[PDB]
Amino acid sequence: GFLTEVGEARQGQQDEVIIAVGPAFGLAQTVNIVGIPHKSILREVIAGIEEEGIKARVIRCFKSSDVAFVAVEGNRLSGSGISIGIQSKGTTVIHQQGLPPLSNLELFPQAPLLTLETYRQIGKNAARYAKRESPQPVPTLNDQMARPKYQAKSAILHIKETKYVVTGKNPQELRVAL
Amino acid sequence: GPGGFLTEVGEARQGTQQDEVIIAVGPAFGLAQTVNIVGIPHKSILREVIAGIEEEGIKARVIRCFKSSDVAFVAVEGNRLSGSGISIGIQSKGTTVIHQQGLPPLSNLELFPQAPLLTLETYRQIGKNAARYAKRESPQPVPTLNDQMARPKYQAKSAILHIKETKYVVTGKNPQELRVAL
Amino acid sequence: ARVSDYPLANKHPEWVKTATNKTLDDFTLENVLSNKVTAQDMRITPETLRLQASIAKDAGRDRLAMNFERAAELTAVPDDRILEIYNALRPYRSTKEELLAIADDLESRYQAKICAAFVREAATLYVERKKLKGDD
Amino acid sequence: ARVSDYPLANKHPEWVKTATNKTLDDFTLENVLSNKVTAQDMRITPETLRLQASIAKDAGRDRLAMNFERAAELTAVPDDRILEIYNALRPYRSTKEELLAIADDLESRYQAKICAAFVREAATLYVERKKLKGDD
Amino acid sequence: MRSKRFEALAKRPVNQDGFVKEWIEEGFIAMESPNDPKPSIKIVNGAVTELDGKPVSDFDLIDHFIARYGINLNRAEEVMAMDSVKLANMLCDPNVKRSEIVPLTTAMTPAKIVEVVSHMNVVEMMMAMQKMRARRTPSQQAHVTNVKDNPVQIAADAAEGAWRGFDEQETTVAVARYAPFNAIALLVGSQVGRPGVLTQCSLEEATELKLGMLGHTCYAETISVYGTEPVFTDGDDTPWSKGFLASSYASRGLKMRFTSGSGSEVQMGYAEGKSMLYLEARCIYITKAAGVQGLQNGSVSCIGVPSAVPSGIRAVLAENLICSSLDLECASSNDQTFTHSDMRRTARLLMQFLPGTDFISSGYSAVPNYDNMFAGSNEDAEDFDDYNVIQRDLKVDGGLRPVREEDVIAIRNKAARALQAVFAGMGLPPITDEEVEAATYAHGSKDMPERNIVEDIKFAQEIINKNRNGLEVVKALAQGGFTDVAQDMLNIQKAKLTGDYLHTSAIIVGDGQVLSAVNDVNDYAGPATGYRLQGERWEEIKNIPGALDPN
Amino acid sequence: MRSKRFEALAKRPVNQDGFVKEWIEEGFIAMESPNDPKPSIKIVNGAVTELDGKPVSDFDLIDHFIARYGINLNRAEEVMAMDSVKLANMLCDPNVKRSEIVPLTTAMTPAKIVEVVSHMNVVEMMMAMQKMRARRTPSQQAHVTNVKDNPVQIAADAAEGAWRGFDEQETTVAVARYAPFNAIALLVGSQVGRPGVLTQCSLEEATELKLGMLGHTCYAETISVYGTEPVFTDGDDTPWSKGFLASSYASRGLKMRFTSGSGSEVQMGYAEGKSMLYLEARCIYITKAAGVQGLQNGSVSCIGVPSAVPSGIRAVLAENLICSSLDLECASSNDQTFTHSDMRRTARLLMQFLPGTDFISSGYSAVPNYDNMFAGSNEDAEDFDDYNVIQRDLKVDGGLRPVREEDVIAIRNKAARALQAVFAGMGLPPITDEEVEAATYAHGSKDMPERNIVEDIKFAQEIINKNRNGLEVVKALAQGGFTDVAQDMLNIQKAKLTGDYLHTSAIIVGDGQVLSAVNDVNDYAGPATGYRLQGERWEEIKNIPGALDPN
Ligand code: B12
Ligand code: B12
Ligand SMILES: C[C@H]1O[C@@H](n2cnc3c(N)ncnc32)[C@H](O)[C@@H]1O
Ligand SMILES: C[C@H]1O[C@@H](n2cnc3c(N)ncnc32)[C@H](O)[C@@H]1O
Ligand SMILES: [Ca+2]
Ligand SMILES: [Ca+2]
Ligand SMILES: [Cl-]
Ligand SMILES: [Cl-]
Ligand SMILES: [Cl-]
Ligand SMILES: [Cl-]
Ligand SMILES: [Cl-]
Ligand SMILES: [Cl-]
Ligand SMILES: [K+]
Ligand SMILES: [K+]
Ligand SMILES: [K+]
Ligand SMILES: [K+]
Repeated sequence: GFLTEVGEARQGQQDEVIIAVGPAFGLAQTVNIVGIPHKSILREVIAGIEEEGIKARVIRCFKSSDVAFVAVEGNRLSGSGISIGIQSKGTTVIHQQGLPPLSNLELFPQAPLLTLETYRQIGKNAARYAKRESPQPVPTLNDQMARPKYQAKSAILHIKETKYVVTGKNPQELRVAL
Repeated sequence: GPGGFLTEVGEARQGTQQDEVIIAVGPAFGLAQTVNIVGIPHKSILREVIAGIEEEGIKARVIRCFKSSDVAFVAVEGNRLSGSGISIGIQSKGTTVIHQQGLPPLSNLELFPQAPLLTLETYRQIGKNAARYAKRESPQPVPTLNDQMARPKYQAKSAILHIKETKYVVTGKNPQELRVAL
Repeated sequence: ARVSDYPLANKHPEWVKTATNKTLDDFTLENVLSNKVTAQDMRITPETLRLQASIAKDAGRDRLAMNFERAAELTAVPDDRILEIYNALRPYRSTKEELLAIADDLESRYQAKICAAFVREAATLYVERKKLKGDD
Repeated sequence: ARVSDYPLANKHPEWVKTATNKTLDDFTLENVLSNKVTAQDMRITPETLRLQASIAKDAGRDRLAMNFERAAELTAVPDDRILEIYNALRPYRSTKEELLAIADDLESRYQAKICAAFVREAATLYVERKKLKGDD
Repeated sequence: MRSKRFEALAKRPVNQDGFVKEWIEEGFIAMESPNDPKPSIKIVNGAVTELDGKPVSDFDLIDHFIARYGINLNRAEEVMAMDSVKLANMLCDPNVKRSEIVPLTTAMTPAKIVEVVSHMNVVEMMMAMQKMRARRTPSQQAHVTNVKDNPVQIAADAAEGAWRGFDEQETTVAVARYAPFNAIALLVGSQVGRPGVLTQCSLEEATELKLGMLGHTCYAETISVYGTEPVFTDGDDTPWSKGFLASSYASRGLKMRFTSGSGSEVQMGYAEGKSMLYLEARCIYITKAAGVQGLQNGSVSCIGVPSAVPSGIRAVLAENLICSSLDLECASSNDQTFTHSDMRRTARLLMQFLPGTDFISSGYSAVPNYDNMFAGSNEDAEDFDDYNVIQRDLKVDGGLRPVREEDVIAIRNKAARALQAVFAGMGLPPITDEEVEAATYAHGSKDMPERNIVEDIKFAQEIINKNRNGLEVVKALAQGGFTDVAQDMLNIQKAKLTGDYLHTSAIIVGDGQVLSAVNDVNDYAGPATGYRLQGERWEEIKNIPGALDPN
Repeated sequence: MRSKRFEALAKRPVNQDGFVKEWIEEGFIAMESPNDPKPSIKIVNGAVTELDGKPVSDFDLIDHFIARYGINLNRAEEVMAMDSVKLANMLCDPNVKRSEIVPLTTAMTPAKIVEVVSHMNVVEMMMAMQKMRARRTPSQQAHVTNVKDNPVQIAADAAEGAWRGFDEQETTVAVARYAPFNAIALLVGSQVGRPGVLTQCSLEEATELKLGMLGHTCYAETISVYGTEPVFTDGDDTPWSKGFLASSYASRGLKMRFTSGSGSEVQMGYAEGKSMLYLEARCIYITKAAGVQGLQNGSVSCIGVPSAVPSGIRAVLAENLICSSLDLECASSNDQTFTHSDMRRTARLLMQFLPGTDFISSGYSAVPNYDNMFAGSNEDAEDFDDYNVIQRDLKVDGGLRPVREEDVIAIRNKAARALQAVFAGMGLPPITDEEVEAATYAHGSKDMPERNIVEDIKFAQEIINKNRNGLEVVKALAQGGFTDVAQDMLNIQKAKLTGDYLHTSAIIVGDGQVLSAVNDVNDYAGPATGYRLQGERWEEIKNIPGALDPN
């Protein structure tokens, strides 16, 4: 229990990145698909953002469990237009207001490969996008056996995440424990 | 033919003394082929088989067989003539059998059915064991060599070499005793 | 046209004109380099699509021909507008009134009657199945 | 017998006796331990094999039936003589006369008429195809 | 005390795979599910009032689309009354013509055709597929990607793949902004290796259509449809938006197919309690209803879902068979990793390779799988020699051929030089001679110099923002020492004016000859009829490396 | 400069395989050779005067045997007059019954039926094979061997193999004098694993018959026939000596089949310029003519010969199909190594595994291949988990099942203890408790203590020389506390008294019940008919290790 709601998320001011997490993040699931704690994931993403002198603002999204739509509702509220969407199982996207929902600036589509170092670098890159810089994209991680090992598990975790969707409910700003 | 080291010296006669082993080679051995399937020279194979027989206090006699290129039947012609009833059949491609008078032709005492795995050390031990059978011992069999990829690597090559060996069959021709140039 | 008339490129290259009345033989490297033909010239016509729909029907593929008939209507719609209409049909993008306006525009401006009915049909069903703006 | 009579062990066990007129229920563990039955007793009969031949015929397998008929005759030949005759038929083992003597002995001792004819048939063809002793 | 036998088995790659017990409530069951609806149809005044047990008042968008556009209503009641066992018998009977079956299947409901094929084992399904495949000649499609989005490498790998026999090739992006470079490289390299190879760049739907409008692709395939309404919604479409998209591509003279595949609805969280095969049948009928000529299916990217459960690989063949039986071109997957086991992935491939489909694989990886940006294919570049050997062993045309190293080096080198000339002519970040050399001899991106990715993606997005079109590429080739490649690129663009390759199963072979199900109609009628591997094509397949001349 | 792509491919296992270009003059061609004879038959006074273009005056022993005994002359004019394409169509047509085809195929000449099947692709051949297979239920056969002829290990491996589902199991010898021990160990272990499993010991022919006469085997299979006269001669038989041997086995109540297989005549140096498939057809007709009920073929031990040349693996399926079409039980090989490639050997296996044959494999290695004394099988003990996974993937009954480690340990231990009791009871060189433990947990002979081989083969040959028979084994089990195993051994011997298991395709299942083509006739008639994997057998196949419960 390291995430608490502090009310409905409002529009951002321009020196912030929104981390938008899925509806079960830190609740019914507390680790990602390979056991990395959600508390550590957020710790590193926030620290990467703040290392760049940018503010981190965390919200929970409810209208869809899909990480693209989670990130989209984050980028519409973000004062920089930049958001990071994260699912419980760990899939992550850096999104930008004005892009089609299923486009993005960077995508991390194999959650089993992400390390806490990757998550910190994702926050660092998002904050640089918020500053209108052109950072080197986080290097591509690709494992041809990631789906063989984890796709069934990914589907099952996502089925469970999906139970926490609430149609019509706007995002809620979250407080992260110290 | 290059690499010749075997001279036919007349029709092989049946031995009477029990202290010999006949090495019966196929009709192309040392002639159209001078190495076995993995390139071990026929001269070196024969050298080691002979040395293994002789180091057991048994005489080694070499014959060439013509009526069939099949190594069992080559060996059978040898065991008929061997004074000990023990023979070793060797095909050009290297396949080897220790045979004994009275056994069915396609039976044997020991069989070496994957020529690609035989080393010069194996061939010497084959000669030793054959002489020990001639001495009416029951020697420890030569340890089994078996490679599940030997046929994938070499069976087609073995068939081609054997097709070539069979061209040297001569119907009705009795085995010839060989003088070995070693 | 029949199956025996297909493919046009190999059987009847002269049947093929572009939206600007250029022919296949007009598209040479020399004409590209001199800008005698440009990208504006290089676009399939509704007449070509309707000839291919005729071949599709002769091949027993009535639904493919219907697709080609919708495509024939849509050749008159500019690239940017094609993208606008596609996006408006995606979930939660549009109000019902916006979809009906797109349908009216298709019909009255581009005479894309089949496509207009298609969009009106979507509008009605997006109400029932709650895929309009504000339904998420 | 027909295929509806098969398997004999289920449909008609009493049709099966052994060479020494034992029945299937004679072969209990205790009868083996007490030597009440022995290996001599445990041998299929020509009667059983001829029944199975008739079943093979009914199943449309005439050649299988003919094999079973030869086998019926051979039940009467001792193990070591079976081996001698098999070996005599292998290439270059026998003279023509030796095969013909085997045939005549098959008949005189064992009334194995079909098998004797089989051996004489081989002997004739072994002359033509040069598979007799001395032909190698 | 362990059994050493079981310790040996525990180490086997197959025991790293993901297997699950069936989970009916969430759709984790491949086919033949008790929650699946019984086939039915009711029609009143020419309109469907009931579809597979569901009344029209309960129809979702998928039901409406299929009921209004996807079923021939004039024979639907007659065909619904037919015995599904007899229909399955007709499917694999060599003496029931393909043209006798299509009027029946196009009158079936989704549950009905699923009931038909579920009576079949995989041998019967393969026997039927070789008949129902629309194009007489089988073909093959490759992936051309790498983890750096390196365009020089994409051009070289694409030339090699075209030279090995692939008639379609597909790229996609690690970083979405790279896409125009990936697409242009794929198109240039493909035309160098064999003029006529069709190319696609798989992206978000609006992005991919715009890239095609600018002329940097030949077709689109990953035009996705889905078998439940909430999954379709998270896919950011409806049947009406995807049907409009389909006609939009055709209105630009661009070939396209849809993509579906068993297990997507489980993976995306809403299977509505239905089996994978039933939901996939809904996707196949959406494709038919939209008037789309073809479909990529056979689980595709969700293959870890049906493969986890019983009869999942059989279900994958079944969904390919439904596709072809409904007279759609079938690009039959075999494009995505699901197992650590070579034995297991070969069994999965053979279901389509043995009978032949329009594209036996819809994405054989023409790069080593570490570079495959679809997260790995069921076959990759290190399998090329095995694939050719199995073609020769079985006398099966799998669409590929043995090739000579010297020829591949020369064609990769020409493709890299051609792309270098394009980048120079278009004022794009330079391709150096070192990069050309590296791309010539590379196995994958491990063998490539690092590029400035930040600069590349800036210039790549400028291609979009400034609407730089395909004729700029033709001009750059024509003015940079490659008038031959320029002509081949112009010829590929000219194929978009005729509508020919919009038809079912269309590819472009030989001297610009369009080959589709229209002029290469499958006429299978049993042994010694229909497509047979023979003639010069069989000589090509026999000539594998290492065959010693024994005489 | 080398391409790194080609450097990677050159290291692939498949490029260690032996491939050759066709050599027609020496028969190094799998099928469809220009030198193969055209079909013909002339019949005068009820006797054949010409067979496939050869006059009776040119007949060799094989022609004479086939012409006199191997062709159903009662339908010969009708089938010779029928078009071979139509006949091939009938083979794979699901609605032409097996019972309608057999009178015609058995009336074909060897060249005729070769011509028929050569019109077919492998999909058509599989479609036909699922119908022409004589027994409705498919089965499976395993090898049980090791490089030491270690009898304790043979008994344990045999028990495990029987437990996994094999209905026949086969041993052979590194040292021929060991054979009685190998055979007894195999028989005891098989009956411990599943009472009714049939066992054979493959030897020189006169040796193997004598061993069966003494009661230490259940059947014989490697009763070899050959397709040219000079090769048959170096095989030390004629058609008449092998026909006499066949009847000799039946006269002792012993089930037997012949063995043949494409490529033997090339391997043994005399193909008479004919294709492998034509010579193999001659072997199949020799088997038919002898009245032998079944045949092991599909190249078998000579698989490196057809696999080297084009269409060799297709020819292997063709020769299996010819066997079943001639109404012979087909034990369809998949028992011998031909490739370093897992992909390649899986493709070769699926040809028989997918439709099913009487024995899908006639020698799956139930030991790791290093211990396989047939020089390696196409599958071995380390493939057991893959084999079960593919059964589940495809819903195909491959004859085997998942098993629990604890059950296998217990059954291997009981087998080892039972053989220990046999050896003590019969006064054979002791099996120590250490050896019993070792055999219980072994993967292969690397895990076994060394035995005194010289002492073992002394006592093994005394079993032959003193005619120690199977009832001694029964007695030793009964006196050593294995009354149950003794009873099961006695029941196997009783099966030699009834003749029931001499019939086509017979195995012994359940509680001593014979299951053959006579009482389990294949009745295939298309989808949803004939053998189907379902019910409890399907539940067994689904229950693979590692299938997690998702919720
Ligand atoms: C499986 C897969 C899918 C599946 C499942 C998607 C889902 N939401 O469940 C299907 C086929 C349905 C699909 C669809 C799309 N995909 Co996709 N997909 C993959 C693939 C091949 C493998 C991922 C995987 O199995 N990872 C292993 C598991 C264990 O890790 P995971 O973190 O749990 O994986 C999840 C993510 O990959 C996520 N995901 C998959 N695709 C996409 C796309 C986007 C934009 C996002 C945000 C997330 C996402 O779904 C997986 C399961 O939840 C990757 C290729 C790759 N390089 O990874 C492409 C890939 C990620 N997809 C991509 C694209 C373009 C799409 C689409 C936008 C295409 C379209 N026609 O609309 C859609 C997006 C739909 C959606 N709502 O997400 C591109 C992304 C390019 C980029 N740099 O932005 C990739 C790289 C390649 C491709 N062209 O398919 N995809
Ligand atoms: C291929 C093979 C055959 C082939 C080819 C034989 C030939 N002459 O061409 C076929 C199937 C025809 C065959 C038949 C027989 N074989 Co074999 N055969 C094998 C096998 C499976 C593989 C050998 C191989 O490929 N080696 C790789 C190649 C590259 O090396 P190679 O030296 O060139 O191989 C040659 C020898 O193996 C030789 N050969 C094969 N079998 C036999 C048997 C005998 C007695 C002899 C002398 C030689 C011989 O033929 C091969 C090709 O030239 C071995 C198993 C093993 N453990 O090796 C059994 C094996 C050697 N054969 C065996 C037997 C029993 C026989 C037969 C007597 C069976 C019978 N029913 O009559 C016959 C003998 C026929 C003959 N004239 O040789 C036993 C020997 C047991 C023993 N310790 O004595 C083995 C161990 C196992 C078995 N049961 O099959 N065999
Ligand atoms: C690889 C591309 O193919 C499409 N794709 C792949 N697999 C499926 C499936 N099962 N369902 C729908 N679309 C799919 C997606 O568009 C993805 O991005
Ligand atoms: C393994 C055993 O099976 C028999 N065997 C194996 N392959 C063949 C073949 N192609 N032809 C004839 N007999 C064969 C031999 O008897 C061998 O010893
Ligand atoms: Ca694809
Ligand atoms: Ca066998
Ligand atoms: Cl239609
Ligand atoms: Cl018959
Ligand atoms: Cl289950
Ligand atoms: Cl089935
Ligand atoms: Cl060739
Ligand atoms: Cl064919
Ligand atoms: K797309
Ligand atoms: K689907
Ligand atoms: K034998
Ligand atoms: K043969």
